[PDB]
Amino acid sequence: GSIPYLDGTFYLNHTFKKVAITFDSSVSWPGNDRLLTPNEFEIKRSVDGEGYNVAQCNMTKDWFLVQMLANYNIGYQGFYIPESYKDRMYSFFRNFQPMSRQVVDDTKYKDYQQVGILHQHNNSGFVGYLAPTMREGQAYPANFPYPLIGKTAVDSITQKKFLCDRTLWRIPFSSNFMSMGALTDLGQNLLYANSAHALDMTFEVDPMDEPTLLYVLFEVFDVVRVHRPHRGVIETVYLRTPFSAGNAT
Amino acid sequence: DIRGVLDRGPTFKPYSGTAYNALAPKGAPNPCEWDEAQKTHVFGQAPYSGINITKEGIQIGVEGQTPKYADKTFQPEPQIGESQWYETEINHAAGRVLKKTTPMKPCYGSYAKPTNENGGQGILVKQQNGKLESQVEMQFFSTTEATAGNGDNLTPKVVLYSEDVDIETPDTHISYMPTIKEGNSRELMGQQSMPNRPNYIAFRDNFIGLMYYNSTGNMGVLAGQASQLNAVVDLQDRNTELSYQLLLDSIGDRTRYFSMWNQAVDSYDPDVRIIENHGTEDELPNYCFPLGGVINTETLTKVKPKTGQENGWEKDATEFSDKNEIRVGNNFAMEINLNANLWRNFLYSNIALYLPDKLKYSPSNVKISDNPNTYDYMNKRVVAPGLVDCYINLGARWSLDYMDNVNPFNHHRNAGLRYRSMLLGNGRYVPFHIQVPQKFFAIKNLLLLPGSYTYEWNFRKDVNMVLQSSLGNDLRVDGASIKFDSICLYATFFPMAHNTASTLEAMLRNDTNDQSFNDYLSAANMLYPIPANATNVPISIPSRNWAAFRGWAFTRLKTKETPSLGSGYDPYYTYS
Amino acid sequence: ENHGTEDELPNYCFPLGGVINTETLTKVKPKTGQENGWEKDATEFSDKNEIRVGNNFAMEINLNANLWRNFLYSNIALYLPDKLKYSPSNVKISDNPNTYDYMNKRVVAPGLVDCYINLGARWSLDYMDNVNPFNHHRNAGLRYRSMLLGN
Amino acid sequence: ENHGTEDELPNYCFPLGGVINTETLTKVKPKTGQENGWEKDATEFSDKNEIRVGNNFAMEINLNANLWRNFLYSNIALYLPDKLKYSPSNVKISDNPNTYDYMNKRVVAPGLVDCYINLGARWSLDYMDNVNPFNHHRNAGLRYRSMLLGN
Amino acid sequence: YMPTIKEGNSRELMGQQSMPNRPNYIAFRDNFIGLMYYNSTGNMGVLAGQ
Ligand SMILES: [Ca+2]
Ligand SMILES: [Ca+2]
Repeated sequence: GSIPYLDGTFYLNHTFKKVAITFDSSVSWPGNDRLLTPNEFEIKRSVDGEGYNVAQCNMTKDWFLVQMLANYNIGYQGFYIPESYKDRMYSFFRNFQPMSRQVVDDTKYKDYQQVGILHQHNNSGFVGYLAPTMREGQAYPANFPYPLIGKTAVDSITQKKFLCDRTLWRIPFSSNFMSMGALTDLGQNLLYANSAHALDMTFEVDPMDEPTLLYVLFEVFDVVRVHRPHRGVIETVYLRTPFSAGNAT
Repeated sequence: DIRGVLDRGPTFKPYSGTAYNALAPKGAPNPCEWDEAQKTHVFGQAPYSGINITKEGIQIGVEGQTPKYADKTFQPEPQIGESQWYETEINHAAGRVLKKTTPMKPCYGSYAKPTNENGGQGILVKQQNGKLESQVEMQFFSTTEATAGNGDNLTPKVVLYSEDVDIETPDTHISYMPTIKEGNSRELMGQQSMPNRPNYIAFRDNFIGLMYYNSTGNMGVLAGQASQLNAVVDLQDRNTELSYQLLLDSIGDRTRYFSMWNQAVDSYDPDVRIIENHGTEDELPNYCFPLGGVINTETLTKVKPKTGQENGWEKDATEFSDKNEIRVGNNFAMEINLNANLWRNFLYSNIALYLPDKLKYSPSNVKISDNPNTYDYMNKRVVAPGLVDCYINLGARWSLDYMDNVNPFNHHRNAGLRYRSMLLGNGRYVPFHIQVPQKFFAIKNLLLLPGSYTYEWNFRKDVNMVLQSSLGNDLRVDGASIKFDSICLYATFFPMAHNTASTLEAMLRNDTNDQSFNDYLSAANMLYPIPANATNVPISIPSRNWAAFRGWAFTRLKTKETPSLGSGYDPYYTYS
Repeated sequence: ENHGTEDELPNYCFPLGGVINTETLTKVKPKTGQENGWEKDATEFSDKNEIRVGNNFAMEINLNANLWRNFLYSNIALYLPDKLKYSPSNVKISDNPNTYDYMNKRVVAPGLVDCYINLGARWSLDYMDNVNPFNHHRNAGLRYRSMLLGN
Repeated sequence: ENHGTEDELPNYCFPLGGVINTETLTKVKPKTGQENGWEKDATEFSDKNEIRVGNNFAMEINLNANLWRNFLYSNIALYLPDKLKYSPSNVKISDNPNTYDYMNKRVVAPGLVDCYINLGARWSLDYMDNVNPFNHHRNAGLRYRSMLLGN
Repeated sequence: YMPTIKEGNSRELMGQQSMPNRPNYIAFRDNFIGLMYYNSTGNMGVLAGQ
């Protein structure tokens, strides 16, 4: 089938739960108490007490702000639909879908009765039995699913989630999560270019029953220079920083 | 930022059609039994096959050598029958049936809650000791000719389990009632059902009506902490919401949807307002054949030539059975017309129902309401499909005369409306949590500077204003409700460097760098009344100055759909 | 562009009343005393009760294939070159091949274009390559200009 | 995005010949000189005629629901995760869970996804979130690149 | 649907029912992905002065 690692067809972004980053194992990098939560970016809440969801979904406000900033420099002066030419096929805003629904509350509805698949006989007398084969059975009032509307509705609870495929999650290495140029202001500061550091990242994701892979792209500078001093001769020089790879006399 | 509890009322139905036994023919009844002049009659079906029948029930298997019988609570299920298409002989059939206490409804759209995990429905009752015990009776039937004789053998042939469910219909209604007289009787077997009209409900676009604008009674306040000098002054005729709509249209695209501000644009279908009627493509017929291929066969016997007789045709059954089945001629088949029916259903469902009320007529033998705003009245009227059939204004791009002045946004294909309704879920009780923007022009883009301010506002709790409703039911009557729980205010600060921010403040406090703001609509609004069947409206304006005018812009509205902004609560506004 | 049709499930009709092949029966109750004894009971139930044994009558039809077949015959097969059609029988027809009547009363067998031609292949019939594709009844512009004058 | 279907009217199918339940009848003319009573007549009318009494016989079918159900079963229910299907009976099947044969011969109950799931609710089935949505036959690009090579 | 596991032709076998196979396209990828080796030190390409 389609290989996401090659042709860019991703469908699992909606299963991350939180991310934490630390330089030198003791200094957190949201920096200097920026975010609403103290030490990490929270990308989805199940149970909220203080109301941090946005867009009628389950995405913390923050993460929404971080993505909008890092993709369109939008968010410090109110949110609005970005222009068409700045919103490509693989962008973030084109591929956001919030969804919600209601279901029966078993613990509260006093007549709840779990019925499996083997014993649901709606549309009974004019359709096959657990197969697309010939019709069977007699006609009879149905017993599934519980009504949710009308004057005899049942009690219910609500579930919310979101879907966001075809795009990567982004975190820019700037001071204020903006795109002010290719070479960021924090990639030049003396502290991050005249010493060394150790990096620790911690992801928390929802579980799946199959071995999986976590895909990380460190955005770096990769440059080639080409020189042609004579007839039929060509020399090249490669640079890739920070993750250097090359010889040194 | 707002949270709370919303109750959309018992007239919320977001889907066309129904959801139970939708495939059943709209006239077929349920297995029932009733009373006549006093004896009882029974009508029903028996699909299940068995092995042997005794007075304990119907055997369904052997456990060792001991027979095992049916479990009278959920045994033979309504959806299990035979499997081979070609009919065979069965001698020990069983089935279910409803007692005579339960009212009779058509199969179409009939529901009854389950009462035990296995999946059976039957009203449990109290025993003498505190306990709930089911009550299902058994009734046996034998062949008429067998009883028309002597009870030498007289073995039963069919077994019926009779019960009594708590039947109910949540979304359909009766479209034909043969007899007013109540109770179970022979006549009521003829009734027919049809589904209720779809009806969405949601918050409006951009949360119009949730905040109080242009009402000097409850004007908002934004002021210096110690000055107590209001900075927002609003007149009673500076319409604000429409201006925001126009501005949003002008500065950017509009067809796209942004969920955060509930930003979806109301719109009608481009093919419902105007009826492009090309007819249908039905050159070929579209028959339908018998499940078995052919069912009118006849019996025949193999015959072989004789020898020395020039015709001696003689019988022969040494290898071929004497009786074989064969069909002569073509096979039985019935006809339909597909595209005509599809087009006719579309026309009836999308145009015929939404006609002006003056063409419909009240039904017969069915009780109806009186407030012509209630959902009940809007739903139980009937309209003859002859007004708009598959042959109206053929070959013409045209719109019906009646449907011209009828609002086309009150509909069930208003994509914005259905999107906003689905965005809250399909239930009836919704805990909601939303964010609401700010639209006043003098503080829409104002850039504040260090200090302490007081900021206070007002919100509506009326249900006719803040919730739309594709039809118009006066939602105050229909029991809708909305209760606020808590509010919070959010703000975002650019992390600007300290000295640069100080310089910016110092430059921006010089009185030559004040701020200027202009409304987008930028006009004064006046409404005048027009009585019924009028034709001429004169208006006047007394002498005054006219410097720096710009022009006129007019339109026309129905009075039934225009609230009385300027007071806390307008009890005479029943539409939505 | 021929993907075929999606017809995994059958689409059966059903008798107007729900069942029409019933048969008569008489109520019987277990005779007390002797085991396996039964006797006629008519004190409360009529001697004529109608019951159906087994499934109910129903006829089968295929929907998606029929729709696609109708579309294919209507919008392509008719517009084939005149050299493939053949004159009808026992019906008077014109002789001027440019008339409306001649174009109308000629018949063309559906077998030339059915729901099984070039399955799965994005293709156009060689016959229709050299026939004007704008002389058609789906030409949106022509339809609009015709409706503008009236009907 | 399940809005239900528009089926406010019944769609019937009538007998091929118009009516099939005819019955025989015989002409009759009023007897004169009695103010009542009648008599037979065979001077001009054949004594055998066929006539139907009451309406004609027709069967019913709900149309839109069948199409919606076909689409729903064909484009979703098959692609469910393999842990919800049960192997068939009396059919030899492969055992390698990647072959086309095994992916084809597993069966799945329609009741899992019918015309009434999450009614009126814009939602996506949980079982289908973590299943690749680009492996499909409505994947337009794949279908195009497949038809380009031929059929 | 196979009513009986027997072989040959018998009365029961008349009841079986058929059903179509699932559709399944096969073609080259997008942009001919995978048709040329990249980023593999085993089979690195060469473009160089003769
Ligand atoms: Ca016969
Ligand atoms: Ca015979």
